Amino acid sequence: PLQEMLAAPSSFKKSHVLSVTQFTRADLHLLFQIAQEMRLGVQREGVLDILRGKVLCTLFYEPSTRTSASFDAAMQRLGGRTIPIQTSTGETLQDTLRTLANYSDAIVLRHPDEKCVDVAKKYCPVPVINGGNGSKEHPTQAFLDLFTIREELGTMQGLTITFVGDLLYGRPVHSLVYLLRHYQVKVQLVSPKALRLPPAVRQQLVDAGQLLCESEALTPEILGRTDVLYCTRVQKERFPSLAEFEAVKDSYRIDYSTLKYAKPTTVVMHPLPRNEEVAEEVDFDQRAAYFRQMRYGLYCRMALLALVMS
Amino acid sequence: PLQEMLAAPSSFKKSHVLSVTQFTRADLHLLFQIAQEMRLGVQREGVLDILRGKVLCTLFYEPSTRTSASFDAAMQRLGGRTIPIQTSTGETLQDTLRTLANYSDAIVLRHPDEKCVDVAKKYCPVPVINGGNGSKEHPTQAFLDLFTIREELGTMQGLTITFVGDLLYGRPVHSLVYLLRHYQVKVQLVSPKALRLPPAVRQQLVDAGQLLCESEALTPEILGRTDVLYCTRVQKERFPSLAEFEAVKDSYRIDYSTLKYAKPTTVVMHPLPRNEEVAEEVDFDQRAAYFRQMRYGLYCRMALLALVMS
Amino acid sequence: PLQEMLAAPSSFKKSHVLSVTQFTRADLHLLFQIAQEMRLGVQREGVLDILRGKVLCTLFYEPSTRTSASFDAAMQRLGGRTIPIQTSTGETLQDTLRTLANYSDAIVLRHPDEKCVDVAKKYCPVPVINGGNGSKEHPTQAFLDLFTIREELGTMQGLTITFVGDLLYGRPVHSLVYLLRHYQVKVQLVSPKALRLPPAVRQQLVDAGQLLCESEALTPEILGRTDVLYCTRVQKERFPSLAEFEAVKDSYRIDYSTLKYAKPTTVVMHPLPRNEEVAEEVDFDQRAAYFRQMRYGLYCRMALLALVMS
Repeated sequence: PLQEMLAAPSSFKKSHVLSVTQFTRADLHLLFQIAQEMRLGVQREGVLDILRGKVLCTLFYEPSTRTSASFDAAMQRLGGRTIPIQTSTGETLQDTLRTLANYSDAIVLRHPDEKCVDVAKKYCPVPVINGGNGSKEHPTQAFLDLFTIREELGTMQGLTITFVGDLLYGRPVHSLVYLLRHYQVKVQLVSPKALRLPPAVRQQLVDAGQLLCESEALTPEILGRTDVLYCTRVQKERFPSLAEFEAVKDSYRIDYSTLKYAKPTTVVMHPLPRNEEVAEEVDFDQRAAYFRQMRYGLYCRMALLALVMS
Repeated sequence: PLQEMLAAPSSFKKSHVLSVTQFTRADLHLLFQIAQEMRLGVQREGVLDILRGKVLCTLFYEPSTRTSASFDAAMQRLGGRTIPIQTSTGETLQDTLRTLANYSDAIVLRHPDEKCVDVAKKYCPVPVINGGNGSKEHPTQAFLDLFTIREELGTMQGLTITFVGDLLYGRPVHSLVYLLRHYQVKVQLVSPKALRLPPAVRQQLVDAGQLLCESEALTPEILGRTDVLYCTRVQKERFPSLAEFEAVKDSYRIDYSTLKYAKPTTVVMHPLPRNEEVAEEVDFDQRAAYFRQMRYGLYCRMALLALVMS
Repeated sequence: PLQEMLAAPSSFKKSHVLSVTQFTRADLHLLFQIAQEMRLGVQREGVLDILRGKVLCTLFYEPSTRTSASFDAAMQRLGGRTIPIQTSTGETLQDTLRTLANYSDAIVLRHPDEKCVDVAKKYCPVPVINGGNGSKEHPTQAFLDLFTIREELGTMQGLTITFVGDLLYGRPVHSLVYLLRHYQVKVQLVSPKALRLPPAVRQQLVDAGQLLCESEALTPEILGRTDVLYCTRVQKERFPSLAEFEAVKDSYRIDYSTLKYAKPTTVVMHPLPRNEEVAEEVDFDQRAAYFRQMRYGLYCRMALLALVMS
């Protein structure tokens, strides 16, 4: 049933996983199927059998424990072997990739240079998974985000999604807008005017018939119609004047006074790490899904690794 | 026989392991039984079968190779999988614990903040083993210490234990006094007056009918009645005047001129690392047990991991 | 057939691997046999069975991803378990070795002090593999180098080997000269006069009837008779005057204008890392063997680990 679904055909098999723009609605539907199966297999036996004999190497030039350990644990729970590497940007990336390709069957790469995906494509002779390229894309983060929504709420039809915070530099938002192109959702965008979406991402939303509201304020009416409250970090450097920055924090902080205006079923998401824009007092609330996000990311990356490495 | 003893009931199963004050004489007797079995299993097959399908994550905010690699090797020799994380104290500990709990079935945590155990108790949804909380407790170090004594000398009745060095800041001593509450031992305490035991730990000893001698000098008579010479590091910062500090080093240094006054059967212990308070010239001496300590700690942590994770 | 060849007798079994001067022509012939078998086993099943139940610990005091990950991947592909340690030169090496010997069945050690091999011999109770001792020796690098030549060109009789660059501080060259003592090869040595071989290594070559040419220039005639072009890094510190250093770079740089004077079958080798002394424009050329080197090193280290740990 799982050996079945992994028998199926996919763009993932033997492929680099560098951008969400490589994958179709069907690609992701199959992936999410396999991720449900992965969750069942693990719930019963802990470490499965899919990838005995396969070696994954993780190559992180900047540390991101959530992502690197997620891939480590996914590979090992597939029954594969992992080689975790920590380094910093003097040997070039293309030399390191070609070095490590001789040891492993695939590499997860996170690197401060967004052109790293291009280097990986030109030089690396094994599949590379893009674990973050200068903060431009992080495709499995987009995957696990979409999956989180599906899993927590059921069908995508009818949903209203509210992105809050820094939507200019918040690329996980942009990647997720792309993945939502296939769905009859409405979207609200709460941000200062200085940090609205890039005009082309906004244009992606109006083109799909999805842009509902744009607002600088996180209001009880916006909150009352939110099925999904996807928050982003808002860093002080994005503002010239500190006063502005704190005004915007206090406005956007998800705490109990903010959740009271929400729905009983509102899913609160966050790619993490967070500063104070989601209060700790909310972590135990059923609607707080940002730790369940990471267990969903476990099952999605098991599926992705199974598909890429057969 | 081992599947038998792991069938048995214990406070360890599914529990946080944060303090020695959580465990009874029976708890530790069972643990030591299982540790003897672990040593046999490993002596014959290297990597056992107990914890296939289980994932342990080690989370060390300060490096301690002896402890982190001991737990890595214990888990893997149980047939489980390990995810070793190195980080430093900006994401909070409770967020990191909840992140990693989605990947592993338990976490070993070492952290500079002694309140970390409380954080782990409030937030973490998988068992946490306390690998050292701001140097206040290190329970498996206490376990392997008691086990070391048992293993090297047989029965605890009749023993004289001599703690030497810095007994104020030497908490492994305090934890071990607690674990020795059950035993008819006598204890000698050699330290400067500035670094005697905390009055309550001393009071724990007189209450048990165990305090034999307190001395600022490491004397041939104290040495002649020592079954166990447990040394601690003496750091220069614990003294205002350098002269005092070196006087105390030279007095307490375990070398050949000091061992000659000891028994042929005196077990010399040290939690490690050491500076010069145990001379290298003594390392090959049969009585030098501070490297055998760590192989005993291997078997004890295999037992503890087997019990906690079933 | 592999269980056969590992049944055979070898100086490797249970031995420290510290110097090329420990091993005979037969030792290396057997090793290369087993490495061919390792390549076949892995090509069909990924992770083999040879060393289930064995634990290897890697202990690198300076990072060298190519070497540490090569040994990690070799052990794991033998079916053993690995414990990778990263540290820096306050606990002594002999204390760390004795600590870790209680957890693993062998240790790969790389350390800035060339005397580390002596420390390892005096104190460590498990086999130690020398992964680099203050840049004096790196024996498995020599092994994989010789194997690379054999594999790419067939029989050693008739070959001309040309070492280029910094032959004084290039010890992999010296180790490889030693390993070539058994073979009817000719050797050319291209280097500035300031960086010729040590007189005793040169004397090793004339004693074997092998020194063909010594030159400060990399000439079309030297290139035309090169079967193996083994390049070394040339670092700016080896020259007082920058002008000299760049003159020597430009002279020695392997690029297309330099390869045109070579043979169609010239194997270009490099221990790596490289600066600019092999141009990127050459990496895709069939003759560029410095990434295949590392896959050969994978199979050689699998063989060496299998032999040392039975």
